[PDB]
Amino acid sequence: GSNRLVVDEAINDDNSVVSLHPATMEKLQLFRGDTILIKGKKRKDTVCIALADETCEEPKIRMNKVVRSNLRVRLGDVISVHQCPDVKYGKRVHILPVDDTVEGVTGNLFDAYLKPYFLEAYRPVRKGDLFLVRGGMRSVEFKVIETDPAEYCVVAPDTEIFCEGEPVKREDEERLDDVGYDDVGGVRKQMAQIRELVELPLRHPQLFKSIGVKPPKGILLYGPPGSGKTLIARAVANETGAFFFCINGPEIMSKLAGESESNLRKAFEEAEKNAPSIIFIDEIDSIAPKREKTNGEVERRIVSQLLTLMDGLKSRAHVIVMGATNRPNSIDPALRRFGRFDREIDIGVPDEIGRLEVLRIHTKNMKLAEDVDLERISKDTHGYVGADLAALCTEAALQCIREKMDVIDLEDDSIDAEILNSMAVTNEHFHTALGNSNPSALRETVVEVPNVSWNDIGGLENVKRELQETVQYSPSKGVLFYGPPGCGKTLLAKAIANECQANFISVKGPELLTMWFGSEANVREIFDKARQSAPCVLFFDELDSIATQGAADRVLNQLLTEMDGMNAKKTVFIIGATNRPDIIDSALLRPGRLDQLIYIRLNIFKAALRKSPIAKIGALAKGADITEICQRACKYAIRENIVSEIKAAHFEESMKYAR
Amino acid sequence: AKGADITEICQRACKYAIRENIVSEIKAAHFEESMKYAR
Ligand SMILES: Nc1ncnc2c1ncn2[C@@H]1O[C@H](COP(=O)(O)OP(=O)(O)O)[C@@H](O)[C@H]1O
Ligand SMILES: Nc1ncnc2c1ncn2[C@@H]1O[C@H](COP(=O)(O)OP(=O)(O)O)[C@@H](O)[C@H]1O
Ligand SMILES: Nc1ncnc2c1ncn2[C@@H]1O[C@H](COP(=O)(O)OP(=O)(O)O)[C@@H](O)[C@H]1O
Repeated sequence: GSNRLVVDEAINDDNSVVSLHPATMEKLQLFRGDTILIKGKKRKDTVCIALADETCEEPKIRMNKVVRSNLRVRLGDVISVHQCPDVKYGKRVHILPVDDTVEGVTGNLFDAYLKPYFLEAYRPVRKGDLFLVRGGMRSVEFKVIETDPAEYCVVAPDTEIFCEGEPVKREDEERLDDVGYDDVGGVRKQMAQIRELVELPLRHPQLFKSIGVKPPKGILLYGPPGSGKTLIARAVANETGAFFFCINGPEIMSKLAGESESNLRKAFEEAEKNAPSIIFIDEIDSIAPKREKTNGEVERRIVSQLLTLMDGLKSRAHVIVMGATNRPNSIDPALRRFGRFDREIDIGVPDEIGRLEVLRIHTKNMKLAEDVDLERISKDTHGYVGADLAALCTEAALQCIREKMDVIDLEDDSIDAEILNSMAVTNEHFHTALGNSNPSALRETVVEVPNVSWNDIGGLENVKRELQETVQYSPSKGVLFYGPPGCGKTLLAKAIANECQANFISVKGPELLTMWFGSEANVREIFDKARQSAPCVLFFDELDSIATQGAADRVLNQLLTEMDGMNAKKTVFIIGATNRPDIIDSALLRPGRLDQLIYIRLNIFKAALRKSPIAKIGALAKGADITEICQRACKYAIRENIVSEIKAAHFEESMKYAR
Repeated sequence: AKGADITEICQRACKYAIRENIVSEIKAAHFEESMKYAR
């Protein structure tokens, strides 16, 4: 319980660095730079360099995906660490590449791939190990085949590497490029629960033989058709170590009740014959078409053979079924009940923070440039799902191919070489490919996190007591923000969640006037979209559409009933905005619907930005058009092309016509 | 006396929970600060 560490995820995806807690390293006589022997299971062991990282837990150790596969261990297992002082540098180490990775790529694995790996990098060696080198639009696994000083060699600039030879084979070594948790970004929190409910029925299939508890059995994934579904299940079963069969919807419908009734039974029989079963019902929208009263006799039996095959079967037999649909409202209601799909999982469009991680993952095999600032691209990529974030990663890597052809001609079948690596991908390959931009998820209810500073407010002493830490031993839950326009009513609730650390949903009046108003309308889709997100603030601007001048005066009443009931939720709040508080029906003001009213001294301080092309105030006070005078001041950019930034003589020309 | 907002003044009195983290429960000097803006 003191040396027994639990393997965890790696902050840095390095095959040699494993991070640990320093107070635990203070117990086991270790500091940075020293090497440690780590043996996990099946008598296998490797050896790596430690580091003092206080981020990890005390009884937990950080291990990388390739470090995990070398010990024949997987995440959630206990490993033992031993001090390794008896180690010395090595003379010769023979490195052969792996068969399943040298696909057409040729040249010299040492000059292109292996040199940058070990250049000034001091790394330990095993006699029988495998490892991955990400470079040149791909990744070629290598194998250590010999070790000169016993089995614990250490590479250094003083080392002779005879990489000459044949592509060695692999032996029960799962592809180190297979899907993993380090390959799924933008849904870290979404992976928390899915990894808290499949962690036991798959990794610990012991208690579930002798416990009367009914374990989770029916998982229902949903989200965007663009991305975020197949990998959520692929990165789990391929990483947790579970048998993975993914039944595709379109194939089943391609029969005449032949492989429609068989593959449904057979794959349900096949997955159960193995102990860890993960069944991915891809395109369940095509199989289950909600309550389709007008259809053919095959959909009335392909869904009729599915429910009976999961309530009778899939009962403590260590089988976790996983559905996948574009919308959780186009499949039969009898799918989500008890035992079958009682679990549901939201896959939302990645926020600005989540877009950056997935950008990193896919942009790893490439060699980029320092002018490339993927952070700036990670901001202006709303409406972009993991597919489109990978779709431009192709058009960004492929634009570098034609733009740098030139001398290379008469391409051989295996012409790739060191030219493939070091292929610097300029930022223009992004911009020109992003010039033909094409997003997908634009009409969606976006879940994200506000990244705006509270300094740019200049308010009127907003009482801090309009907040709570969910620690009490009833509280008001309805507030509205009215007053003049521009004073801050739109950006007001944005900076509140900056300190509260909660998701937000910006909704407008005519947004609820969606043609898809025919109870679980978008109105209720938006309500329940923020129900899973806990806590979540529902901001509503343009609420002036409450009055008159079909379902004209409807949707309001529709909005009314849904507001109540949320008072028991406690961890959810509703805020609105308006400018003409007269034509609004006073219904919302009623207790429960809303329970507070906030207006909007003198002109307050306001924090600007863009302080680089700036040039050096409160007297002008003698917001409304705060940004309007700012952008026009930047628009007054002197074009004396044939130094100057901002100036005063340009302000006086702006207030001549403003209002 | 010299309902309308019966619970409103009650929860705000509990919301006036002194956070002197670095005993006190309900008090009068916190009521007078509540009726300054009520309606
Ligand atoms: N959340 C994510 N994180 C990282 N990559 C993703 C994510 N979602 C999608 N991708 C990438 O997009 C590609 C296609 O998306 P996919 O998962 O097939 O869509 P879906 O599962 O919704 O049909 C995948 O190959 C994957 O690499
Ligand atoms: N302290 C501030 N208060 C209000 N608005 C500000 C402030 N500082 C900058 N602004 C700018 O003024 C604009 C006012 O919000 P806006 O989007 O115009 O919505 P509305 O006019 O409906 O309130 C913001 O977009 C913001 O860029
Ligand atoms: N004697 C009382 N008479 C009325 N309301 C009371 C009384 N004691 C406490 N209250 C509180 O005042 C609130 C008044 O009811 P409310 O839910 O506001 O509906 P409405 O305002 O439409 O009558 C109740 O929710 C209750 O918590």
